[PDB]
Amino acid sequence: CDIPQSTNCGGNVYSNDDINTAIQGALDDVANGDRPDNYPHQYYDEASEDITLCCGSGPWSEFPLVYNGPYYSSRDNYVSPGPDRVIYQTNTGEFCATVTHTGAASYDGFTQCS
Ligand SMILES: Nc1ncnc2c1ncn2[C@@H]1O[C@H](CO)[C@@H](OP(=O)(O)O)[C@H]1O
Ligand SMILES: [Ca+2]
Ligand SMILES: [Ca+2]
Ligand SMILES: [Cl-]
Repeated sequence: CDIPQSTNCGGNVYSNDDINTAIQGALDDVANGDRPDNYPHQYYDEASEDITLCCGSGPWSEFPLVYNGPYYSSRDNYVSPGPDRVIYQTNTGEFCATVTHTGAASYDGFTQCS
């Protein structure tokens, strides 16, 4: 669905530019450091997290939502991912939601940003 003007992720407020930049960076695949699991990562629905997506069907992916993005990595060089994410439909890039680890119900959980 439409990228929102803003979102409040556990206190961090991001713009539509920040959200678009994250998905564009994910699709460009700018995270290439030697984490064995570089971003983007798969996103799965976990009903207990109470997260609603606005895109259609999966598969879904998630990528760090950061200021002055995109988040990126290379050998020996990492932006900090922080707690905040964009979720998008893997096949298309279509925006699904913003989520965060901040304030989540359980360890490693996500909760929906505003
Ligand atoms: N619904 C979900 N909730 C939390 N983590 C999820 C998820 N779907 C996929 N993940 C994955 O689990 C990691 C957290 O332990 C996430 O990594 P990141 O925390 O975003 O670095 C996803 O890889
Ligand atoms: Ca990558
Ligand atoms: Ca859900
Ligand atoms: Cl990475």
